[PDB]
Amino acid sequence: MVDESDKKQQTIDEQSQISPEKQTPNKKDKKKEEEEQLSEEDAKLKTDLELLVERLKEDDSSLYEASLNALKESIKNSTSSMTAVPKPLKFLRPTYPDLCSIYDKWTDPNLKSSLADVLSILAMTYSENGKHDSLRYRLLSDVSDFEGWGHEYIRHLALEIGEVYNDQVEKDAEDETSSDGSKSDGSAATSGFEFSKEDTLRLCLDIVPYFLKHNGEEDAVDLLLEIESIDKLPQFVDENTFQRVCQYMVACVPLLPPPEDVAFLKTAYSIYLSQNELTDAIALAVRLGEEDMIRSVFDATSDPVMHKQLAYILAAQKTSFEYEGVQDIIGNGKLSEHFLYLAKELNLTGPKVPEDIYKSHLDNSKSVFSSAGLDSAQQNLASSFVNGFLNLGYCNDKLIVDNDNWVYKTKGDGMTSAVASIGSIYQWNLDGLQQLDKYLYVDEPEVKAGALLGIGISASGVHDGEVEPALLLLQDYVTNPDTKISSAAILGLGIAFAGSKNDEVLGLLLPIAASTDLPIETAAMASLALAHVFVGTCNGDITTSIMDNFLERTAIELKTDWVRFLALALGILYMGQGEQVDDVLETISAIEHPMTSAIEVLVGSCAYTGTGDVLLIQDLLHRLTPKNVKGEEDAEIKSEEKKGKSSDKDATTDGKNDDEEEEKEAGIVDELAYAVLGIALIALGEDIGKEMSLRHFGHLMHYGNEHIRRMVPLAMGIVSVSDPQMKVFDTLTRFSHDADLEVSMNSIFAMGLCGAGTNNARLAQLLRQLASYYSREQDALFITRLAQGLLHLGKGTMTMDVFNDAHVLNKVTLASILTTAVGLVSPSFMLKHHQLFYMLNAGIRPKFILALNDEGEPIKVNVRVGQAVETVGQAGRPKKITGWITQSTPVLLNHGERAELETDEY
Amino acid sequence: NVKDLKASQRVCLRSDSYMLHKVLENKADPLVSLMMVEKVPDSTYDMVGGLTKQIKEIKEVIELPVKHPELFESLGIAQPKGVILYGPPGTGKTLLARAVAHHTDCKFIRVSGAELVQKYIGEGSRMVRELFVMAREHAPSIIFMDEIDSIGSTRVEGSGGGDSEVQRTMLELLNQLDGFETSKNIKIIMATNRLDILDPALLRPGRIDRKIEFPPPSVAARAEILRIHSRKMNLTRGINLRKVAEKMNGCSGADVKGVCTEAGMYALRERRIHVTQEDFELAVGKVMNKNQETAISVAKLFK
Amino acid sequence: SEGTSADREIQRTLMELLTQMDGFDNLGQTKIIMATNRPDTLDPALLR
Amino acid sequence: FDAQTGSDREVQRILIELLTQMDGFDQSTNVKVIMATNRADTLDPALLR
Amino acid sequence: RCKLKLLRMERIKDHLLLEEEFVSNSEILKPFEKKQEEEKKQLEEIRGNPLSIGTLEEIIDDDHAIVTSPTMPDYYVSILSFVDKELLEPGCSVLLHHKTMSIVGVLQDDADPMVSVMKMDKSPTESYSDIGGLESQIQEIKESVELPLTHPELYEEMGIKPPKGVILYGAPGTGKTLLAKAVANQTSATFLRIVGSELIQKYLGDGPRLCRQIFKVAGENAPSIVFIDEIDAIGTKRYDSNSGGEREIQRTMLELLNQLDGFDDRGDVKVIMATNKIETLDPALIRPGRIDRKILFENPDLSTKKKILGIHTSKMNLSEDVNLETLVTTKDDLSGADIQAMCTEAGLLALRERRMQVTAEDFKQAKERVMKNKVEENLEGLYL
Amino acid sequence: GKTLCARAVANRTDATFIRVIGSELVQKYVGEGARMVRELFEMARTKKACIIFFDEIDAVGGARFDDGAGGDNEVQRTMLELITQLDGFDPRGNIKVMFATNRPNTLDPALLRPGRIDRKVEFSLPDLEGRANIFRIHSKSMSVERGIRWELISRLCPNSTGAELRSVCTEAGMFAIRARRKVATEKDFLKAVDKVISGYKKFSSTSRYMQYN
Amino acid sequence: AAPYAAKLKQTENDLKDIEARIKEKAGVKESDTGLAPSHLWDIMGDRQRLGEEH
Ligand SMILES: Nc1ncnc2c1ncn2[C@@H]1O[C@H](COP(=O)(O)OP(=O)(O)OP(=O)(O)O)[C@@H](O)[C@H]1O
Ligand SMILES: Nc1ncnc2c1ncn2[C@@H]1O[C@H](COP(=O)(O)OP(=O)(O)OP(=O)(O)O)[C@@H](O)[C@H]1O
Ligand SMILES: Nc1ncnc2c1ncn2[C@@H]1O[C@H](COP(=O)(O)OP(=O)(O)O)[C@@H](O)[C@H]1O
Repeated sequence: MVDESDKKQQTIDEQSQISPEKQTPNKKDKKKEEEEQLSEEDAKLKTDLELLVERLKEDDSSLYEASLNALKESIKNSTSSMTAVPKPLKFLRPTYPDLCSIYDKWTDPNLKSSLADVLSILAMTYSENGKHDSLRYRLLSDVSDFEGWGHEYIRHLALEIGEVYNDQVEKDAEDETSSDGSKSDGSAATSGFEFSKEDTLRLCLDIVPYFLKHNGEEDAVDLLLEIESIDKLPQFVDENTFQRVCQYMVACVPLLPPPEDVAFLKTAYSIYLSQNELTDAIALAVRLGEEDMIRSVFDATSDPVMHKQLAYILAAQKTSFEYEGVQDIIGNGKLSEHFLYLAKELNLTGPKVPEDIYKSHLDNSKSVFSSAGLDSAQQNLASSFVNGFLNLGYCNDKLIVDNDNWVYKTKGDGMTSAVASIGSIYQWNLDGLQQLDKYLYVDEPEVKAGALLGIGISASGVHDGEVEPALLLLQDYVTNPDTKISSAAILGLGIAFAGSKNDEVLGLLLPIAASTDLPIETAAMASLALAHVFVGTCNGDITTSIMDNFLERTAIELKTDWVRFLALALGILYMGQGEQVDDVLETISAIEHPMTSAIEVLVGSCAYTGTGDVLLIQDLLHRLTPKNVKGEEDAEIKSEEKKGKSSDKDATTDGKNDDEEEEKEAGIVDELAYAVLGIALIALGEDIGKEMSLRHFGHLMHYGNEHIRRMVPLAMGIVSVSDPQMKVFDTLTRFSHDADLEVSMNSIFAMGLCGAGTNNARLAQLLRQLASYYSREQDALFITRLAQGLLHLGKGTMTMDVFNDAHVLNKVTLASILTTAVGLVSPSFMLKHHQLFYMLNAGIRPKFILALNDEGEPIKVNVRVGQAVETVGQAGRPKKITGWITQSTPVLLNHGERAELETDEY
Repeated sequence: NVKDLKASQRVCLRSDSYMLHKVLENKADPLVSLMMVEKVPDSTYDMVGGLTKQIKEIKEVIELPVKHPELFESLGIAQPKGVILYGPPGTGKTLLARAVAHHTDCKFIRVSGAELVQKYIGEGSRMVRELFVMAREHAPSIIFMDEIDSIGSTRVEGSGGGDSEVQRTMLELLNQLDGFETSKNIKIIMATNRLDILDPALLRPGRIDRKIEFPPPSVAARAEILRIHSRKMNLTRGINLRKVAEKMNGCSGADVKGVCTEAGMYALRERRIHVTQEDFELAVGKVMNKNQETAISVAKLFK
Repeated sequence: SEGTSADREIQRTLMELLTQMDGFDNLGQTKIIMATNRPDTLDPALLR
Repeated sequence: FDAQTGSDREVQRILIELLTQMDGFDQSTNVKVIMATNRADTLDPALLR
Repeated sequence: RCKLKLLRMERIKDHLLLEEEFVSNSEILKPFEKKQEEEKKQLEEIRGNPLSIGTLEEIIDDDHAIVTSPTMPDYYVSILSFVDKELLEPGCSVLLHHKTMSIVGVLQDDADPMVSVMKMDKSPTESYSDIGGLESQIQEIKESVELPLTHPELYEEMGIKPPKGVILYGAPGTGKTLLAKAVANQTSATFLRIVGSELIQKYLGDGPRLCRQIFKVAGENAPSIVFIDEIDAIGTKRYDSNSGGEREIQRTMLELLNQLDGFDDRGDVKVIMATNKIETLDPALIRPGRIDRKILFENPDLSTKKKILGIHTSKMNLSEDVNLETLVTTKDDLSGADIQAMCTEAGLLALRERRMQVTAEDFKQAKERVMKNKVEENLEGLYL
Repeated sequence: GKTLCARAVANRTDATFIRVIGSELVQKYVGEGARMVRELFEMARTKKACIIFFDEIDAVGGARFDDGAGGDNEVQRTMLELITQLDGFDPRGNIKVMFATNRPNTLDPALLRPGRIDRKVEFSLPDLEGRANIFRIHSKSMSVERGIRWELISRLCPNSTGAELRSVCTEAGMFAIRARRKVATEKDFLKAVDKVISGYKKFSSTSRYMQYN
Repeated sequence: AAPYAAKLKQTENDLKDIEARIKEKAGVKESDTGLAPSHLWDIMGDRQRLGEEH
């Protein structure tokens, strides 16, 4: 440290720690006297650079501060940075660290502030040279180790980040602001940013998201594509690149409300497309929900290869996975045109092959019955629905149904729902139609109507490839003028096709849903069906639905139930979009009534989805307001008010649910809670309001996909035994279902205690019984999620009928609706060319460790489990493929996706 | 109200129903009860000096993750657990642990096998966790579990040290203490006469990672302890304390404090203010004679 | 007093006798006749 | 000490006051307590210090 | 962007939640105003102030009870007003009325400084694969500890009673300590951890009350996993010999047999015991069905130690210089606590430099210090 | 299943069961536990149709002997308090008395006099028929694939406990779930017989009773 | 350590909510013994409380 002169080269370094003699006196004097001596300075630049490098190792603040103190002055005091024009410009390389030594190494508040501004200007001017890039680089990849650079290099990088962010907030931009003093754009800093990005991508990760999003343009993202696609395999593997990308969309997913969010995720899709794996491509294309992006990946395998190859099989698998059936319709018919084989290809895309694999899983799952043996009165009705609820999905319980004794003892609305429950035994199955047919041609109209509902449920697993579509059966019934018959028919058609908006299905539903002049309560199903059809894909926000809602309000207000169902139907219709839904909020609000205000708060949730924090706060001010106005005064109306209050509560929960899914998974723990206080609250907000918030909570959890499933449903449940409306229990169980018999051991006991214990009304008893059977599926047959499963950010289309029903007080009429509850997840199996129905091995992981994702890419250690197991729910969801040791390579990466495994054995 | 009130805070009561009046202007703290009742000061490194190599070893491993645990976080290193100070008694093993406590800004909790410190639990097999938890409250702290490893004489056949039995309880806790409220700052400063009489499960892999031997004093180091003591006294000029350190040979840091005291009791008898160079001929001779009269038959400092 | 509490009850009462027997409390014309059935039970400060 | 019974916590509470008043008592022209003990195995580590 | 994505969702949600509950405090009281509001008035007047703490010795079924107060005087009180007699039963601390003593309710209960050692304040921040390698003798500790809590389904198919207990045994440092705390993070049910050195006490009678307690708390707050860390410590640790000794060791053992099992029919108390003195236990302890699958660990083999050493060097700064595989060569059937101490000691060499880098040179040097420990309490040199 | 048939008999008789742990009878100070035993027996005399089940009275019930400096004497006060209540100066008026001892190796000879413990029943190891009976109570309770031998599994085993046969099933049940079988077959039962036996030898599970008092 | 350090502060700031929430949740909290059938027991046990036999 101490000066020991020029005795050897080692002690020259020690000499310049206190006072440099080759950077301070000599150089300073030289610059301030002769200008022939500019030639001597130029040679001495190289020497000066070396002395910095050697003393980088030294970290002490005092011996960088004082040493380079008079050089820091010289910039404006003696040199003035223009006494020899080029020469000070190219000698700004040693002087730039001198400024940083007062910024970061020494902290003097007055100078630390002031010289930040100076650093920005000189960074820009020296990046013209392109040597400011090289200045950054020697510290980014390092040459020496010291604590100092670890705080310092960031400051250089921060100059760029500063200005670019400021141009959005303050419209004036450029160097007009004195907060940077550097121009925002122009060909002098733009080339600096590109070069900087290159070095920082290789070694770091830091400044790359700040730059793209701060420009605010998709253009920034499209520059990124170029650099990364080079890097895809030689620099590092495909996998490392995928983890590098998906996050541009994810940190900044929640962080894109509609117009930006779509434009950024377009680019990520394209990056994946460019790279080797098309498997990553399909996942992002589904995400966007655009028809256009789906087609391009499907075409990419199908069209170029003339031969059948792997390519046709692979295309069919990829589109099959979404059980919305949106991909299914689009992908069909290309197979027909090409014509290698119609028979294998068409079946494989359709959900017909999913019926067959279910038999293999079922061969394992068998049957254990537990259904209620109660008969007579309302207890007969309870038991007969319960049988269907335990045998959801493909199950064989034919003989019990064929005993027509208990069937005929149902009465009223009970008959309709009894036949509907029979259909859920043969849910997702071609056979089952036979049982329904018997009743349909005999007795009163009530059994005829219930048959049509059951056809709907059964037709879910078979409606593609022109193999017994739901359309075929149900068209005749729509024609028939009876209201019960027609209403039942169009409900079942919507369920079966789900998100598919095929020409025949859509166009049948197109002239209708436009009569509401005639007062019919069960014409809720008119719009309700059409709304269900629309979800799963981008929405036209159809003019048929918007018109009829307004017309209904004009005609009637007597049937409170009718207008409440209608309001929800609009909000569910708009799901699958958010850009266009900003427009329609205004359109609805054009005509103003207090009744119309009820509709608006619902539609606000969908428009504002993919952010909600302006939405959240809004849906809370609303809650306060009823109380606020009566509150204010001391210091026909019935229908309008009630619609008003209820809509808001539903809207609050809905807003939260879509928001929690798409974006960061940690926050989910709290979002359930935004409700616990919401509930305590409403249970608190009005006497009337308490009734609504109870029911909403259960579907909050199911939609939101809470991590915790043990504590919160059970605890809430106890309080709500005392409280009226036993429909609370039904909504809790749809969440609790999980992976069956993990969560659900506690659930059956807890729900069973209140139900068995208390009988004081057979009406109250009925709701409790149905909820219990729903929760469990024998021998872990299937799971239900609201989510797609293909994306865990995703949201289904079949589960939207579940979400609808919790907005109203319980009714016998509502029981008919509740039979439908579709939303199946398939169990993965390793496929072959002969369609092998067994998985070899898999790893399951309860909790992803990887803090290189939210989703957590499944690691490679895992816990090993056997063949032919259901894809586990929460606390099992990350799933890695074990097959690599046995000479097998997955073709279709599976992370705990719905998607069936496919392997190529070598 | 209840949010102006808290546990172990003295309140005034108006007693005819016991209706809370004021918070009191006092507060009890239980950790000072223990610390006082034992009684120990704190020190600096100018009251240890002369085993200046030792101060370097302990400042590395104890002081530097207190001031800056960040460095360790980056390296990725699980910071030191038990750190053994051991050597002949009185060589300022104890005064080093004190000296570090002032600098590190820790409570110097001297533990010593006492149960007089306690009157609310009264054993250390139910006060390992409570001891750790006071030190967590009044964080940071340096827990000086001084295990002498000779206490009792059925307890050394019985466990190799009954103190090491409690040491074993602490140290096992200590293994997952990497995060639970965010890492360590409650250090295990352990001490002993050697580690050949410590249980070999206290010296198992990864459990003890820095081990500090302390020698008897140098002749340069023994002069530096003498010089500290001379600032309390009033000498006569011309007395070299490098001369005194060479009259002595010591074998512990214990010997030179009693040389300094004996010269001022000899000057006390004299009835003159000054300390003279002749007092130090006799004094050096009184301790060196004392040191040999407990080792010719291995007689204790008691009957 | 590595036993029970009984044995420090013994100890409190024993210490009281010693200050009496010889102390700044002095005796007197008071005499101790101590009858015991075995004297090597005793504490040796009661053999004194 | 036991200190698991009410009667020991009485013995102790007096000894804590001796020690505390002995700290108070220092740097005074008094001679700090003369005390005798029969044996050296009733001392506590803090008393003997 | 990978940290941020997590943060952006989770923070904003904790800020909203907090705000929500402030506006909401007032709102609690609004759905009532005489429906519950009135009820509250009625209870209070009954209670008055002070509510005097008693201790309930026993109940009598005629609406009365005998309390003994800690202030001395017993009282024959009446169980009247706002009280269930099913929330009464020996050991309760009760609220008495300050004129005539009636039990108005039970709200007070008071925790022990021994249930404070037992009960843990953490959830383990480390999780599994921090000593990983020997990862097939770990599915004997996750098919009998983790899994019958997680799935009842599997053991319902086969029927019968599901698993009960494990004894972990082997060399020291071979992961036993971390095994127990790594299954407690995954299950998330009440994790008790007690040292065996605290089960040995220097006072009798209290020994058995402590051991009898651990499983009684355990069954109460079921499910529970009780880690008894070190049950090798029951015959090697002992203080005095006249309130220690044989007698005290035998009695604590005897007690522990009733608890596990025994006649109690307590709660779920899976047991995890670490040991290496397994033959200083009873034949009614290492009895089957209080041990089910028992796990033996020996020292890792050469290719296992490569799993171990790559866990430990991920947290450290690396270079292309560092070579793991030659560190493996040197060690030969040694503990993974040995291997964990070389990596901990290698950053001690970094700290000593004050250089932030870790090199191949730092790992080899601390390997020499680790091998010094092993063969120098040895003094034979070459096997005599 | 020493204590298992006394849970079976507690189902059948429906008398009061008052269970004692012998290590529960020892307290901090001596003669405290004297209180406990005396009082417990007199509460049971007032009680009409009751059974006192003496579990695990291997400590507290042990042999009396002299040490002349022990700490065993203080424990042997409560050992005595058990004798003096059983004969009494009055008889047991419907108190049926079980004593459960692991060990007859050490016991009191006046807590094992033959007029107050009356008939005394040695419980034995199951026979080659007796294991077959036990293991049928245990596999009738398990789902197994029919056509098996419960005789076979007993032969394979040496002279052994049924507490092993309760764990032959359950460990075979874990080999059941790893194969991913709802059912249990012969093959998994073989692995399990090997598993338990190897462990028994390694330690010393049988023909060992430990203690001294 | 820029990229990480920012998150580290933001985590601390977050913790400050969790404490505050424990205090607001506990400000308005109620507690019971035995609820609804022992509201009835108040009618009765208040007549009997006036006497002396306890
Ligand atoms: N497989 C491994 N991977 C990572 N760390 C390991 C592994 N094995 C052991 N360790 C580490 O070694 C240290 C001591 O191990 P642990 O306490 O878990 O087990 P043990 O065999 O009972 O040994 P001991 O009781 O003597 O510490 C801990 O920090 C632990 O995480
Ligand atoms: N002979 C048997 N027949 C049937 N089951 C048996 C038999 N022997 C033991 N068992 C099993 O062992 C289990 C526990 O035995 P239990 O605790 O009742 O026995 P014990 O002979 O008193 O031994 P200890 O008292 O030392 O535990 C019983 O529940 C039962 O499943
Ligand atoms: N390094 C030192 N500098 C000055 N005086 C010292 C030094 N070490 C020991 N002493 C003196 O010796 C006394 C005995 O040392 P002490 O700290 O009690 O010992 P131990 O090593 O046994 O913990 C001290 O109180 C002090 O007076």
